[PDB]
Amino acid sequence: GMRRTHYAGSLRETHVGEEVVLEGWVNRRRDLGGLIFLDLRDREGLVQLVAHPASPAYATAERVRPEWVVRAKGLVRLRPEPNPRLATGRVEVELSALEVLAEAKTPPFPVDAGWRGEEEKEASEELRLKYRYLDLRRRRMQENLRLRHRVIKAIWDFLDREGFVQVETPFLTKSPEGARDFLVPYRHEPGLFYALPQSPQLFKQMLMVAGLDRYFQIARCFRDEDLRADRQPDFTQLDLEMSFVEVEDVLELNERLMAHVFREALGVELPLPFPRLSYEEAMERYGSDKPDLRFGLELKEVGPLFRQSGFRVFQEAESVKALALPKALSRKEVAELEEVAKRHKAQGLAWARVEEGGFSGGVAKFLEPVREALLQATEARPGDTLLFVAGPRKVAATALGAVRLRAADLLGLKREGFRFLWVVDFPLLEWDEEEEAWTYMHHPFTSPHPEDLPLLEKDPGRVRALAYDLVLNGVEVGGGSIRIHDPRLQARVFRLLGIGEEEQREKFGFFLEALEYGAPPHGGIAWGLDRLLALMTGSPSIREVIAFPKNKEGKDPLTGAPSPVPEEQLRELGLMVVRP
Amino acid sequence: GMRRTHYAGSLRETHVGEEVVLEGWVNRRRDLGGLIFLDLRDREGLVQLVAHPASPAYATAERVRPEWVVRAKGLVRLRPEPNPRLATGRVEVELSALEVLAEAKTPPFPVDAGWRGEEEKEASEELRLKYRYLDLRRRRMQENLRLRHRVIKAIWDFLDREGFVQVETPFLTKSTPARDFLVPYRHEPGLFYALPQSPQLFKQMLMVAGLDRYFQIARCFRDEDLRADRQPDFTQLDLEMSFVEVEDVLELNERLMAHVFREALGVELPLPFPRLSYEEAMERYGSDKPDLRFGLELKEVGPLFRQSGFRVFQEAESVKALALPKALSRKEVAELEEVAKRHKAQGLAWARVEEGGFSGGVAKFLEPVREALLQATEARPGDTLLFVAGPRKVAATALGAVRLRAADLLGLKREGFRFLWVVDFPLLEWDAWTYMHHPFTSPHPEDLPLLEKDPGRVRALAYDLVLNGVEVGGGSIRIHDPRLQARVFRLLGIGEEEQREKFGFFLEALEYGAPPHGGIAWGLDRLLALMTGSPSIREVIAFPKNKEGKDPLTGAPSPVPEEQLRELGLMVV
Ligand SMILES: Nc1cc(CO)cc2ncn([C@@H]3O[C@H](COS(=O)(=O)NC(=O)[C@@H](N)CC(=O)O)[C@@H](O)[C@H]3O)c12
Ligand SMILES: Nc1cc(CO)cc2ncn([C@@H]3O[C@H](COS(=O)(=O)NC(=O)[C@@H](N)CC(=O)O)[C@@H](O)[C@H]3O)c12
Repeated sequence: GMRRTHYAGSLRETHVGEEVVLEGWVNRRRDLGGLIFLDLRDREGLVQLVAHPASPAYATAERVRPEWVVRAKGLVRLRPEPNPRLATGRVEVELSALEVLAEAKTPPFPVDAGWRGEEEKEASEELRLKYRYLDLRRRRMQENLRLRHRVIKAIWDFLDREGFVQVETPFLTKSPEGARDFLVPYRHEPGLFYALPQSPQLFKQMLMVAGLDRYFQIARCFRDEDLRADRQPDFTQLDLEMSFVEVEDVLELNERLMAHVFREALGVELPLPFPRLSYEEAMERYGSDKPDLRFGLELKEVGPLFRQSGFRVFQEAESVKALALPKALSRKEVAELEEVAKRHKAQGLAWARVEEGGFSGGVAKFLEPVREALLQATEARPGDTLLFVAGPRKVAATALGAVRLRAADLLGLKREGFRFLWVVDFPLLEWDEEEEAWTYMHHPFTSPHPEDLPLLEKDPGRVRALAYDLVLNGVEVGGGSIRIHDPRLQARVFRLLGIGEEEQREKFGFFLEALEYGAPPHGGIAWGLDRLLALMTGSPSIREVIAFPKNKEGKDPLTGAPSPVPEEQLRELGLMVVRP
Repeated sequence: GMRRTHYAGSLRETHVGEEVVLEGWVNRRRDLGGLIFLDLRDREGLVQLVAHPASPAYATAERVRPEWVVRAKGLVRLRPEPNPRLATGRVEVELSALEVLAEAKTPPFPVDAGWRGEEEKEASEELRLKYRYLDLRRRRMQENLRLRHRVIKAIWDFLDREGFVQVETPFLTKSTPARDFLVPYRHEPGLFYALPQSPQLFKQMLMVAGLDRYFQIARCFRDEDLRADRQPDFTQLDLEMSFVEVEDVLELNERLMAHVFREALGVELPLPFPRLSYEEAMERYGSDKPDLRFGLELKEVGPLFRQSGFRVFQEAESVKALALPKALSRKEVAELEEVAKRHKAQGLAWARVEEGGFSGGVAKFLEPVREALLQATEARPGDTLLFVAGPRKVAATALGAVRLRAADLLGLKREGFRFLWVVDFPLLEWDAWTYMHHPFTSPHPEDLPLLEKDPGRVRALAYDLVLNGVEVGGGSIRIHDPRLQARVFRLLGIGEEEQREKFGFFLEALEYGAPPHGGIAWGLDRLLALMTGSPSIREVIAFPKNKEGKDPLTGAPSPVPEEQLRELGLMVV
């Protein structure tokens, strides 16, 4: 069997008197009074080795330096003075033998602090990525990756128990998730390309057409996007699909799945069911289709109060949203929120102060005429600051919702735990204020609400969709919808999305024919697995929960990718670089 | 909650008297004696629905057609006579309601027979692939895909219990000089990612990172000849371990495989697996992937003919002998001889075995050494002796292929699953010298001094897992000493510029303390095809490419608009 008898970091007082064999890295060396103290590291933690001058292991111990790999044998004994910061802190290993398995030169950054329970100084991420195999020696990085393992294993356990069949779908396929495709040239016939999948969407629907009933996959998705916050050229999804389901069925199974993951992987109980809010209700109360429920400060609509007002900018406005903050902001803080507000298309930010009887500051003059009804609607108290955005309903909500989020940081609010919610009843379409056009909120295979089918021709903008987003602490972690299983309706919805018979046959012909052979009702969802794991670990970037990620430009400094290729290899594909 | 109360195919006698709601596809319709019989299908199997003339669903049941999607409601009843070919064979559902959820065109091929337990006529695979979503309705295809699920889940359960960490590795990586599938980098035309040939370097770096043991259901991409039932991308079970010897890797993979077969197939694999050195396998079977489902081992008999007048035997480097337990026809022998010649042999000698002597071909030259030849081959009266004389590797390889062909001719029973390890492969082979698998494969430590003196005799710490004459897995212990790795490169004539070009980043990683480590990769698609008795891995892949590497279902690979390609800064030559 293995020479190793225990993991180094797993030794305890119960092992005293036992002879052990250990293998690991030298976390640090310290010589004192002729003794050589070596902190031996493996994935379970640190344990102290002691090399005594009279021991055969001493000569070898004198050569050892940090990050050397060694095999150690000796007796477990109590330390005269225990180190309470270590799980092995009460014991040490009196060495009888020591062998060097590998030498190592000094690393470009330290990996030893985390294993001692000490704080780790910040290191250049570009350098960490260049030496990612060393960065992954740190305790925090291994904790993240082992959490990722526990999460995926819990997903397998739960969904296998629920009858879901894991199916692996192709990576070399044809060119719809609303992004740019990554292409793979077909060598035997230039001009032909595969496309890496933006998602397994159409394959998992065809698996429902095939009668598998319910499917899941830890699928890798590839999307070539530009301006994206914390973008990676590829990412991981928990993808799943179900047949003969309504919206409620997909939601019910997912929250039960999420509760199982958090319980088994984090030991956290998630109260069930998750809170549910419609798209309209979420925008009105929070000005965001991904509300952050870790605090209050809800938005109140104050439009019907200004229909008799001399303030033309309020009285004419479609919407005036107000927010009461429990603090008297400085003009700098107000100006900070005003800049945030203006960045979201608002006409401006109004401000004031709530005082014992009247109002003071900002637009306080215009606040004085109204009060009995207004104070009841906002519950504002002396010492508060009132902020207002007036405008179109969607603008007014979205601008003051971003102000709401920014103000939570300025005020230093304690935002704790994990607050999930479902956002449901999305409109089938979203108005592009920029391009003055209709665009879909979820992919074009989403089912419109069946009660609204006649509105497809009459009034497109009123059509609801059977779509849903899963939100965690103000972040979209998942999204899905009930699909269209009737071929007539799917073409209808394509013609409505500016797609004629030509683009349909070329881009989706195979799938539309599949719907003609008896497709069942079905729907599903996809999680952003990297995103969810980043939130579960309090990481600021998904790069902290991916083993070998790219940097912000989509480059790999460790391997040198992307890189050029020989002219010969490029001619073989029948392609050349366009000369500028 | 859900509308359906049960899976259609899950109903048994225990459900009699219950009112059920079922949803599925119309497998078949029969009108008999005024009753309308509908076979309702879902993934769990068929159940018989019965519409009676008095039932509100009578008219509906009459107009439905095969593959229509329907929701049925009714009372579970015993059949008057059970149909034991259905798991639901004892019961039926008296229809009170029938609702059409989707009509369906006539499929281009049938998908109903297998669900009744009937043989299915072979259909054009191109047609099956073009309508794969219909092909996957067949029972056989759903059983394959669900076995694949149970196998992967069993791998997760076992390796998680043994302390392995699943780690996902990049799909967009560095192109290096097999041919790489490339991915253009939009922001700088002329730069490309590559899809990974394997996770090798990444999993070795995870050992350098101290994770100790890793695994991954990894996808590999290799743009090479697709003949021999190859796909552009395929699935490996890939794992790596630290502080291990060859023994440790084999032992864990044996127990893992036994667990997979037990949980996924209900089959018990005796442990430990047999082991043969590469040399023993070639000597006894003429192949580095022996098929242990039958005997017929090869025997070296060259040293019996050193004083024999028969030139071709006497002067041959090696004479391999094979005893078939049947007297062959003059035709069969010529088929085996043609097989031998097809494998570089000079020919195939033969002779029939009698009670007191020989008779057939070289029988005359065998009588002088009769006693020794029978103790060596254990041949008996009625057998047929076959011989190939020539170079050791040629004679073994040729008669080993004859051995396999003879198994078919004799109609031998080849049943079950026979695993074995092939170990102690040579580290190098002639061309100057070259490696036999990967330049990171560790030499056998007790052969290290031979690395420069006699390279051809250096054993490697490599191993192949073979199932019924098919390689299903392979791996090795890796080099963790950069000084030894440089020593191997010097022996191979691989200069520094070439090392940095191919392995620079990983060679530098060895300088930071790499532990002893090793691993293996299974050909998961190949294994599943063998576990299901399928002739091609296409049968165990949901949406595979055809034999030519193209996807008839979607039409990929297909052209793109010139503006989609212009945006990447590339143009067709
Ligand atoms: N996390 C993450 C990172 C990056 C790096 O640049 C890009 C991402 N692009 C997406 N995600 C995450 O995947 C989730 C689902 O993807 S989806 O496009 O919304 N919907 C679909 O794909 C539908 N086919 C699902 C269905 O309808 O069943 C999002 O909620 C994000 O958490 C990304
Ligand atoms: N099944 C299968 C199908 C196809 C369709 O085109 C192509 C294949 N190419 C390979 N395989 C299967 O993968 C196994 C391991 O792959 S390897 O190249 O030998 N070694 C390695 O890749 C090392 N990284 C492993 C290590 O040393 O740890 C083989 O034993 C085959 O069963 C293929």
